Amino acid sequence: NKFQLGFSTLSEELDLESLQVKGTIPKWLSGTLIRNGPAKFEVGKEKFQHWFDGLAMLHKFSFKEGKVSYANKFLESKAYQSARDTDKISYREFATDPCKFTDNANVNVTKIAERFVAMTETPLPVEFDINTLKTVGVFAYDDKIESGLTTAHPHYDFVKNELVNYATKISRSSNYNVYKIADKTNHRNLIGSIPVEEPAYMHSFAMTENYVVLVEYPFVVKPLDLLLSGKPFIENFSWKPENGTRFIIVNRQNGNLVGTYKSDAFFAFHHVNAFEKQEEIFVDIIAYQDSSIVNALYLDILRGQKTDTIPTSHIRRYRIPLSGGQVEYEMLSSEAVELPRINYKQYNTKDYRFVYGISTYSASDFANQLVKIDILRKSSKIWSEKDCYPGEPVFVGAPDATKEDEGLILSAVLDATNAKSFLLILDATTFEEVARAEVPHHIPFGFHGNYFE
Ligand SMILES: CC1=C(/C=C/C(C)=C/C=C/C(C)=C/C=C/C=O)C(C)(C)C[C@H](O)C1
Ligand SMILES: [Cl-]
Ligand SMILES: [Co+2]
Repeated sequence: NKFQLGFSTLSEELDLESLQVKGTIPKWLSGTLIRNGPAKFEVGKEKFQHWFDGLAMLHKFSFKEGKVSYANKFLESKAYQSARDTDKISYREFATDPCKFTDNANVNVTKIAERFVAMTETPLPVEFDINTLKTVGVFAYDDKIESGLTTAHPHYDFVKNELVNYATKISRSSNYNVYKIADKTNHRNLIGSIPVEEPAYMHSFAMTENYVVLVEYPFVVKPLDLLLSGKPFIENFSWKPENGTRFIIVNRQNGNLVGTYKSDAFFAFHHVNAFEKQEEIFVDIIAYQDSSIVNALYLDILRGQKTDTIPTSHIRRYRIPLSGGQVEYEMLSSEAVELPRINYKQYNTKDYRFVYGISTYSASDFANQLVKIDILRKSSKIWSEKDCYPGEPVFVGAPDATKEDEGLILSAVLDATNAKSFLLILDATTFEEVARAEVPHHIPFGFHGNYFE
């Protein structure tokens, strides 16, 4: 297992004004890339069981006139602080329990009320200073919306300047609570509540011009099992394919229920994009046949000699006829893909042509390719390098760009032979390297990051 290092702890935290750059970083890149992910997979003798359990570490790539600065710090969550100060796992994670939700916000980062927050799937984000990467603390919402489970995949409406997300109240009468947050406030407005007997694990959701679409995979929990069983969070979820998948369509301006539609069972972590066209909604999803991927992302499998056991996902375009009818899909590409990203700022909620992601096709290795899928031409461009494992491709559009793929792709890449990571900058159009910046250590395999101007 050459990539074993990507799932090993990084204890080193440093701050460097300049990384060694090769190539040239465009002058117009003047923002900051923040990467989030797990970077500590044990506390004393106690090991975290699952990739999703690792204690959050932020990585900062800040750009000035062709130079790039780097800093990394562990998020000083109560989860981290308690582990550091008692050498005991102290909060319940995705798949590990101690020997009252974790604030181990290891999944994604965004801005709420002009503040930088790290996010996981527990109710409250964790605020951090982008200058220092210091932790300010739990970011409280100012509202009466009940939640136990949420996403670290909020959507953002650039027209209305609203963050959009949902949170599940998990109780004997559970609710999916769809909400929005206006710029310069931490108050969430409830759009709508959908009552549900057995809440589904929905890592992300779709947003169109007029709608939120919750795609309810039949991977579901009995609320009382979560409240009372001895078992870590994710062990309480069951695959029930007889339920099918349910597309719940909510008007995200007035909370009206547009309708519910069923397809055959499938599972997904990541939506790609969705859009309305005539009397139809198209929903592009990185779909697995079932939920078995969840058990494949336990560390003993990820570190083991059986990684061809890890199920592949593919881009499915689901067509919802609002007129009425069963939801059918077609494949947009033959490539196995995860960690999808688009020209979000210009093409989220809109008809589009280009998806960036990591190849999980295993042509030559595990997760060793960046891929750019051309939906129109049904073709792909590939980036790879011997014994290198690239992270999520973050797209940044060029100034006054007239094309969907005019800009840069930023990917944190593990170099296994060098036992250190580099930031790869591709031109999004050619999908060829324009620069890289060396990091003095390995960046463990992370989840999501965002570029802030
Ligand atoms: C939400 C909830 C709980 C905690 C859930 C937790 C720790 C979820 C973590 C999700 C993560 C980190 C997912 C990451 C996905 C990345 O690709 C209790 C504390 C285990 C029980 C409570 O009733 C409900
Ligand atoms: Cl129950
Ligand atoms: Co995710």
